[PDB]
Amino acid sequence: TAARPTFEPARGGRGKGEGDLSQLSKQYSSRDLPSHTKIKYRQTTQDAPEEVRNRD
Amino acid sequence: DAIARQGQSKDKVIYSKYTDLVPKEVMNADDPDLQRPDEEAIKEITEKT
Amino acid sequence: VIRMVEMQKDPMEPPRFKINKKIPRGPPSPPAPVMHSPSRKMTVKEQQE
Amino acid sequence: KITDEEELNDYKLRKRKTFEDNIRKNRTVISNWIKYAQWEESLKEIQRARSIYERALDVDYRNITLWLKYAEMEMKNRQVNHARNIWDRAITTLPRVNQFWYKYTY
Amino acid sequence: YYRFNTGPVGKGPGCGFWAAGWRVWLFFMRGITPLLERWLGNLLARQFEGRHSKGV
Amino acid sequence: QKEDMPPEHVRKIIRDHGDMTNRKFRHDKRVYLGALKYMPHAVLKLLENMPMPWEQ
Amino acid sequence: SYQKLLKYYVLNALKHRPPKAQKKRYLFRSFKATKFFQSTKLDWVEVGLQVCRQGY
Ligand SMILES: O=P(O)(O)O[C@H]1[C@H](OP(=O)(O)O)[C@@H](OP(=O)(O)O)[C@H](OP(=O)(O)O)[C@@H](OP(=O)(O)O)[C@H]1OP(=O)(O)O
Repeated sequence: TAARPTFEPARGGRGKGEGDLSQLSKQYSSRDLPSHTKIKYRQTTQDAPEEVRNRD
Repeated sequence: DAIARQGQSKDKVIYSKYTDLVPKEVMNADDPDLQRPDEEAIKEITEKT
Repeated sequence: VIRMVEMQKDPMEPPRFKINKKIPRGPPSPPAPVMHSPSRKMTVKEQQE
Repeated sequence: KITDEEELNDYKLRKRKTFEDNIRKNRTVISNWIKYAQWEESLKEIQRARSIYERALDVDYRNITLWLKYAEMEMKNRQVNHARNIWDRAITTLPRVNQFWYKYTY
Repeated sequence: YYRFNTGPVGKGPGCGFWAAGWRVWLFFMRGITPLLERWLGNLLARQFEGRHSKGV
Repeated sequence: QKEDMPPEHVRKIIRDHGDMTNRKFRHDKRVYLGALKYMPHAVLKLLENMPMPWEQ
Repeated sequence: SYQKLLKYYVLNALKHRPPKAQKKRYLFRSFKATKFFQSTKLDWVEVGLQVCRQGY
């Protein structure tokens, strides 16, 4: 009735980023702003993959 | 197979026969058949991707 | 021969059309053959247990 | 008592609305599809029921009694050739189900 | 006012030195411009595009 | 270069689009709401240039 | 009041991250490159009455 379990979940692929970006919506949240726009990479002393390759 | 690939194209690899369920051989050793393609080919796929 | 210029967009113009319209999920791509084994025979005893 | 086919179409409108609403909520639950298709085959509107079984096989293609009911509708309604197509597609997609092969060779 | 109402000048109204308050409310506008442009943009986008029910 | 226009041009445009109730200007109703998202920036550029009590 | 204004100045001087050299955007040069904006020269009071009527 009203109080009931699920037994099937919702399937993704039909909203906001799923097929055509909801047909290119001009709606965007505060959490979707540019933030941390630069990937850090491992340096020579950190564990760069060149340093990790020769090691036994 | 044509009644299995109705809405698919001609490049799609579907499996529809008994001879897809048969186990292959032990494939003795470091064979050039089961090898990851090439390092530069992998880098080219990476660049395109 | 055709010269294509792209129409110049108004900066001050809101989105034009309703996008929130919602329709049910279409059919999935044609079913793949299931390729199982012959199937283990089931007993009355284990079916009841 | 229903008279001429305006009222018959009103009956059909009510029944189709009820079944399509049960399909909307349950979504899966294969019996809902079977009841609606049996109701469509009872009124000899079997193209509707072809649509319903094809939608139900889109939902769940591995459910073997659904293939069985669809093929037995097409056999029962003297559509030898549709049913024969269905059996060919059934034994192609679910080949280890022996039910399908027995009924098609029978 | 304490610098303005110093000597013979009393505690009347008579003081227009709006440079300071003017700067304070323009520096407010400097930061409220992006916030209100985003908020009004999503307002207009929901009015003209429509609301996405279970999209996000 | 795009040059200056006579100052009576924007005056008559603003005056003919009075409160946007004429049926003749019903195609520009959509653009004014679109321009709503840039009103805070127009307010900022307006009040930034307030004329300085020694100026008439 | 002097203590609080000192507090505001010290919080300015502390959290001064350097200007963070970006790519310049020039919004109004992008508006007047289009075919929808003209440019003129008006009295400030006429523009303020325009901006108020437009916001209304
Ligand atoms: O009632 P007081 O404690 O003496 O303070 C008032 C008050 O200023 P404060 O808000 O700083 O208390 C008045 O402003 P409001 O009461 O309207 O907020 C202000 O006059 P303005 O209304 O013009 O700001 C007035 O200044 P003045 O008395 O010089 O006219 C000033 O009194 P003091 O100047 O003696 O502090």
